[PDB]
Amino acid sequence: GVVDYTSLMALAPRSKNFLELLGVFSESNTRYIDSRYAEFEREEKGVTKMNAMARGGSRKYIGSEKARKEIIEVPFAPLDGVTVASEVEAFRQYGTESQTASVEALVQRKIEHIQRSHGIYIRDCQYTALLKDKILAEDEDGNEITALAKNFSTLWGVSRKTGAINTTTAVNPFSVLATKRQEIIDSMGENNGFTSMVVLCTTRDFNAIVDHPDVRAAYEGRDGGAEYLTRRLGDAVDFQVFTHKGVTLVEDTSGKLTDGSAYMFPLGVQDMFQAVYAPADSTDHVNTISQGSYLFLNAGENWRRDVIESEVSYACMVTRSELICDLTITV
Amino acid sequence: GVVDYTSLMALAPRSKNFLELLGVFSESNTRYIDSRYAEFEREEKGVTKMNAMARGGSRKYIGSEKARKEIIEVPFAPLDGVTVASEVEAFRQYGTESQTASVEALVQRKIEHIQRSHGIYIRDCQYTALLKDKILAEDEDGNEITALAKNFSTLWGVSRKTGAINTTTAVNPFSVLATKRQEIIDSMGENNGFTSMVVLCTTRDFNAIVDHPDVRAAYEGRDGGAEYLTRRLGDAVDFQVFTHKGVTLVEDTSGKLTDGSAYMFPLGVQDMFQAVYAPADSTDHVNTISQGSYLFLNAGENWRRDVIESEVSYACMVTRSELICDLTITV
Amino acid sequence: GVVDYTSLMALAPRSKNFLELLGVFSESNTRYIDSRYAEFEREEKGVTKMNAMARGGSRKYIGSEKARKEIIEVPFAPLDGVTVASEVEAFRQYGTESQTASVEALVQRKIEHIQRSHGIYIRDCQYTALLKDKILAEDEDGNEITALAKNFSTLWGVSRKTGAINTTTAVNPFSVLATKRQEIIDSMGENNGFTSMVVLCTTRDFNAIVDHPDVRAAYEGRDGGAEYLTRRLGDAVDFQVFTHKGVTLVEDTSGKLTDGSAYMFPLGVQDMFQAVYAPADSTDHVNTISQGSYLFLNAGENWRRDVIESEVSYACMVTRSELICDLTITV
Amino acid sequence: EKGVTKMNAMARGGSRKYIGSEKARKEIIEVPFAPLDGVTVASEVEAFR
Amino acid sequence: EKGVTKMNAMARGGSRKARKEIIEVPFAPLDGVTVASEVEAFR
Repeated sequence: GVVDYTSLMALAPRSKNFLELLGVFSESNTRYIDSRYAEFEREEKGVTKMNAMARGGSRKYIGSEKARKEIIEVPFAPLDGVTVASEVEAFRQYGTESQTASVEALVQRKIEHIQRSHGIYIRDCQYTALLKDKILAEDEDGNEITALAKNFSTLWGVSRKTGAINTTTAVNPFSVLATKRQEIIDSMGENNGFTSMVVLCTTRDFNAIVDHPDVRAAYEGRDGGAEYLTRRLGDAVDFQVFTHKGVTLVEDTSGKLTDGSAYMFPLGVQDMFQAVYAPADSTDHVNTISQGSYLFLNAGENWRRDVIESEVSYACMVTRSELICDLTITV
Repeated sequence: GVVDYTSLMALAPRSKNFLELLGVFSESNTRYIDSRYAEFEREEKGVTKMNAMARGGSRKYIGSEKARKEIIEVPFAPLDGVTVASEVEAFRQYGTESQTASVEALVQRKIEHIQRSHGIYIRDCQYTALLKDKILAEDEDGNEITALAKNFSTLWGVSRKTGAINTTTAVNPFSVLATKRQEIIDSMGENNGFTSMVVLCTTRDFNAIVDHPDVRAAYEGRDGGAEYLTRRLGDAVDFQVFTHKGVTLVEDTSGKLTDGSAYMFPLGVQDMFQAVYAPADSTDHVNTISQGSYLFLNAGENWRRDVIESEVSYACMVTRSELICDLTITV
Repeated sequence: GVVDYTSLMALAPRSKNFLELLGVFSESNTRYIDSRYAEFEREEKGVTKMNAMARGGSRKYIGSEKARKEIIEVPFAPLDGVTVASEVEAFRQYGTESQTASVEALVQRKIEHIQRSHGIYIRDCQYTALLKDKILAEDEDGNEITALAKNFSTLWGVSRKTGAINTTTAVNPFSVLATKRQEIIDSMGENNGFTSMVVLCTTRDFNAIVDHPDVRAAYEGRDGGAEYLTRRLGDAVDFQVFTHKGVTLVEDTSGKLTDGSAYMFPLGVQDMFQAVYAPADSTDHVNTISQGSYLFLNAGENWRRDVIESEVSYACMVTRSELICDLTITV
Repeated sequence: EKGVTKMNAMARGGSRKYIGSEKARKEIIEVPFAPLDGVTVASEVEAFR
Repeated sequence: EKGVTKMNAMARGGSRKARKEIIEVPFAPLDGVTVASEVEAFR
């Protein structure tokens, strides 16, 4: 005795995170797998490398295999903690025919509460993947599950870069930023086609870097001058941006970044950031196409109560971590 | 002989006061409870739902066991003062295959007036909760009902921090503000999800605290890209904002805040400012999900008149009162 | 697929504990509330809940006044003993209609066991309330739940009197009890209506104090018996009573008191000891008046057996906790 | 014994119902058998009355 | 690598996290073989 209410979860579509708005974990590089386990492929030169010159008449190259590919388990996080009292049994009292205003309001409030909660968990997963290079999997007590929190620059065999920006000293911060940009470019090689070079920093770090004597005049004159790629692509989100010496300073106002810690990384690199939604934990949605976030009304359980079961499986992957630099500002 | 016109009251949604625009109280932290009593949970040092959780057959935690909950009674406030004229009873004709333009105009004007009054009441409640650190329950003679005027600091066993700013001495006010900022940051613990650090004040306090010799030049040489406050909340509220040293002085232009007192709180902290909506006061509207503000047409109370009955039960809640600092400004 | 069998709980009502027999708790002050939360009013402001009236025709004035009150959540403790031998559902398959031979025996045993266990629980609650001033809330391992184990000396801001009597010493133990009788008398106020000055203690302490040189001349040299009001009223149990100098010693042989703990408190004071029952934990039994101790027959939840589920929600209350004078006896 | 029907505790409204049973002291003994069959009816109406 | 030990319980009351990894199984064909048209007796 369980009713599926996942289709109703589109009444309150999720907003876009800051990362999801920059395009880092966009809706393009996001899949809906059919199983608990997800295969993340690293693009390598040689597997589709036609090259060579063969010979007209025979010996056709059947290039395949020898591709780096690790399968991980998508962590499972339920938000089933709930107890509907009446709630129209979350059924909207036959939401098609007898949809009253009170029932619609209660349904919308519950759906928007379920969304804003999964979206926070998804944001935590994304920021953990970007800032700490691991899958977000922790116990209820708050201790990481080593059996599911696979590190990123260990699974592939890469290592991030480092940095140091003392804005109190006279050295230009953008000199160091450009040097690290060049070091990151040198580590791409084959395709090396990227939209922009962004530096994700906090408000304090942003204002400390910008207010440097070497950069002030430059910021005062332009301050972006409405001629930035991000400002022209979004044109609606309001955050500080600054393009100078090839690196685009971006201000993150969410509280997720510790002060004195910026993360350089390139935008537009293909399959550098991937994420996927695994299916539910039921025996009817197993081996079934994932729907993102799942909502179920449980009435066959204990006759005393009646619970609203909600769940989501979501894991992020950084398939090339050599291109991210962990800066350290000393404002 | 009463007709429920609560549904029609969404025709003219009330505007947002300064606290709603600033993000202190919004639709994200507002719950439509179904009883006279509201339960508020204090999650100290970070709140993050939707953890990883094992997949398939596993524990779907639908409730919390170890917590810190409090129960309060949400004050009631009706504003029935009205008299629907026999012409102002076009409500019975609205949306009934006879709704002309005049009927819609009249009903929307009435609803706009009622919502203006309700928004004034709600603004009073929110400002009382933010500044006075208590629930707004006051008798017709302006005397506080001690039964319903619960103080948050005593309700949680915490105490707001205090500080004194002397804008006539040689000490820099912003050094003191930075010390209070550091104290608040230390108090937040592992949350650190704060978007900004607002210091709400009045025109006199703002103009006297920034004209200090150590901050006069910085104010004079400021930029129009102060922060999200001047950007996001721009073109709607003409206020004065000046970010400096991490603390964002914002001056209030509603008169609800008195001179000589400033309140310094972090924006964006999750489950720090909460609001609830009780249901109506009627046996037909008991044990039901609240609809916010109610509008009833009482056409069976007298033979002479026909009164419009309007009512709302609402209360704000500050679950983290150790993160707000009360500042005394001596001009 | 359950069936409600709480009506049969009246076929064998529980016995009457020593405190219940003594009149400390009774069915007069025992409210069967409708919600999970119980409201207790300390009506210490004389007696003005009801009074005289006048002005026939129309002077009803139905609205009451407001006094000091506290809202607490009553603990919910089940005992799903299960292990129901088939025996046609162990009750002739609801064989309370054609209850010919075996129903009135197996059923009688089942309820005489269930209500015996519930009476043990309720006696524990009452003794914890009177001896320790707190609601009995415990975990499975025996760790107190602080959310529900609300003390009584802080919920009302009153302090119990304390004393110590050394039987070995030469001071008359009843002289000490004479003074602390007055201390409780003064705090009663102007609505003093106590029946007796109960000094309920243990057998060892009773024997030690009555064997004091000053006391034995009156205990042996009098103790008229069948003249003490408690002895005449009860006359159905084995307990020693000695009413000397107003003080009315009562030996408690129930084993709930640790030696050297005499708890002096007035008896018969109206609304000083209150008890509350709460409904079950079912959707059917929500917003329903408490029916005492519940009992259900769960069959379809499992296949290996059929389960009987008993659920009692109970909590005592000592409002005027300033009259109980805990004592310490050294022998 | 205290504990087998000890509802006590405080559980929690919504789940975790205590199914208290077992761990009860219980010994099974054999009931001694004593016959008083020593008798010999002569007529006695064959004790059939 | 954990404990699955059994323990005593009651007549009622229910009573009763493994790291597994997925790999690609290497493929190895030795299809080099020619039928002699007399070894076509595989019928």
